[PDB]
Amino acid sequence: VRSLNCTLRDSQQKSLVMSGPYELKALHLQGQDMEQQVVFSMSFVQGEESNDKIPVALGLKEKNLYLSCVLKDDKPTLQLESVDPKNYPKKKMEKRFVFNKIEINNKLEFESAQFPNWYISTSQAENMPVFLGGTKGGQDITDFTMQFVSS
Repeated sequence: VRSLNCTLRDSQQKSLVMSGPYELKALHLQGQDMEQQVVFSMSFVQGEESNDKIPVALGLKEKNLYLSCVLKDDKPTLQLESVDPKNYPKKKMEKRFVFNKIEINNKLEFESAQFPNWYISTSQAENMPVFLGGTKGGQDITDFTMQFVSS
C-alpha cells in the first residue's frame, strides 16, 4: 500500500492537533507553534474510485492510530482507533476506516465510505473536536487544503 505524509488545514486556515489520546481539535495556529500539528499518513486503499473520488485511509504518521467512522448512539461519529501495529496499513482496509477524498476546486472533502454524505468537519469556533457532520452548507466546515511534508 502506498502512502504520503501531509497536514490538513480547514478552509478557515485552522490547523489540527491531538486533544487527548483519541481526539483531534482544530484551532488557528501560527508560528513555531505550528509544530504541534498532526501529520497524517494518507494511504491509497482499495474501494470505488473516480477521477474525483479517491478512497483513502487517514492514520497518524508513526502512531498505530486511524480515523474511523462508527455509530455511537445511532449516529455516525468520527473516532481515533488503535490497530495492531504489525497488520497496518493494508491496501484492503476495513470500511470504517475509508474516506472518499473528493477534489472540489483546490479544496478537498473527506466523505465517509461507510456513511454516505457524512464528512470530516470542523467547527467555526476555536478548540472544538473534529467530527463527522451530515450537512454541508454554511455552518460547519467540510473543506480542507493539504500540504505535503517529507518522507
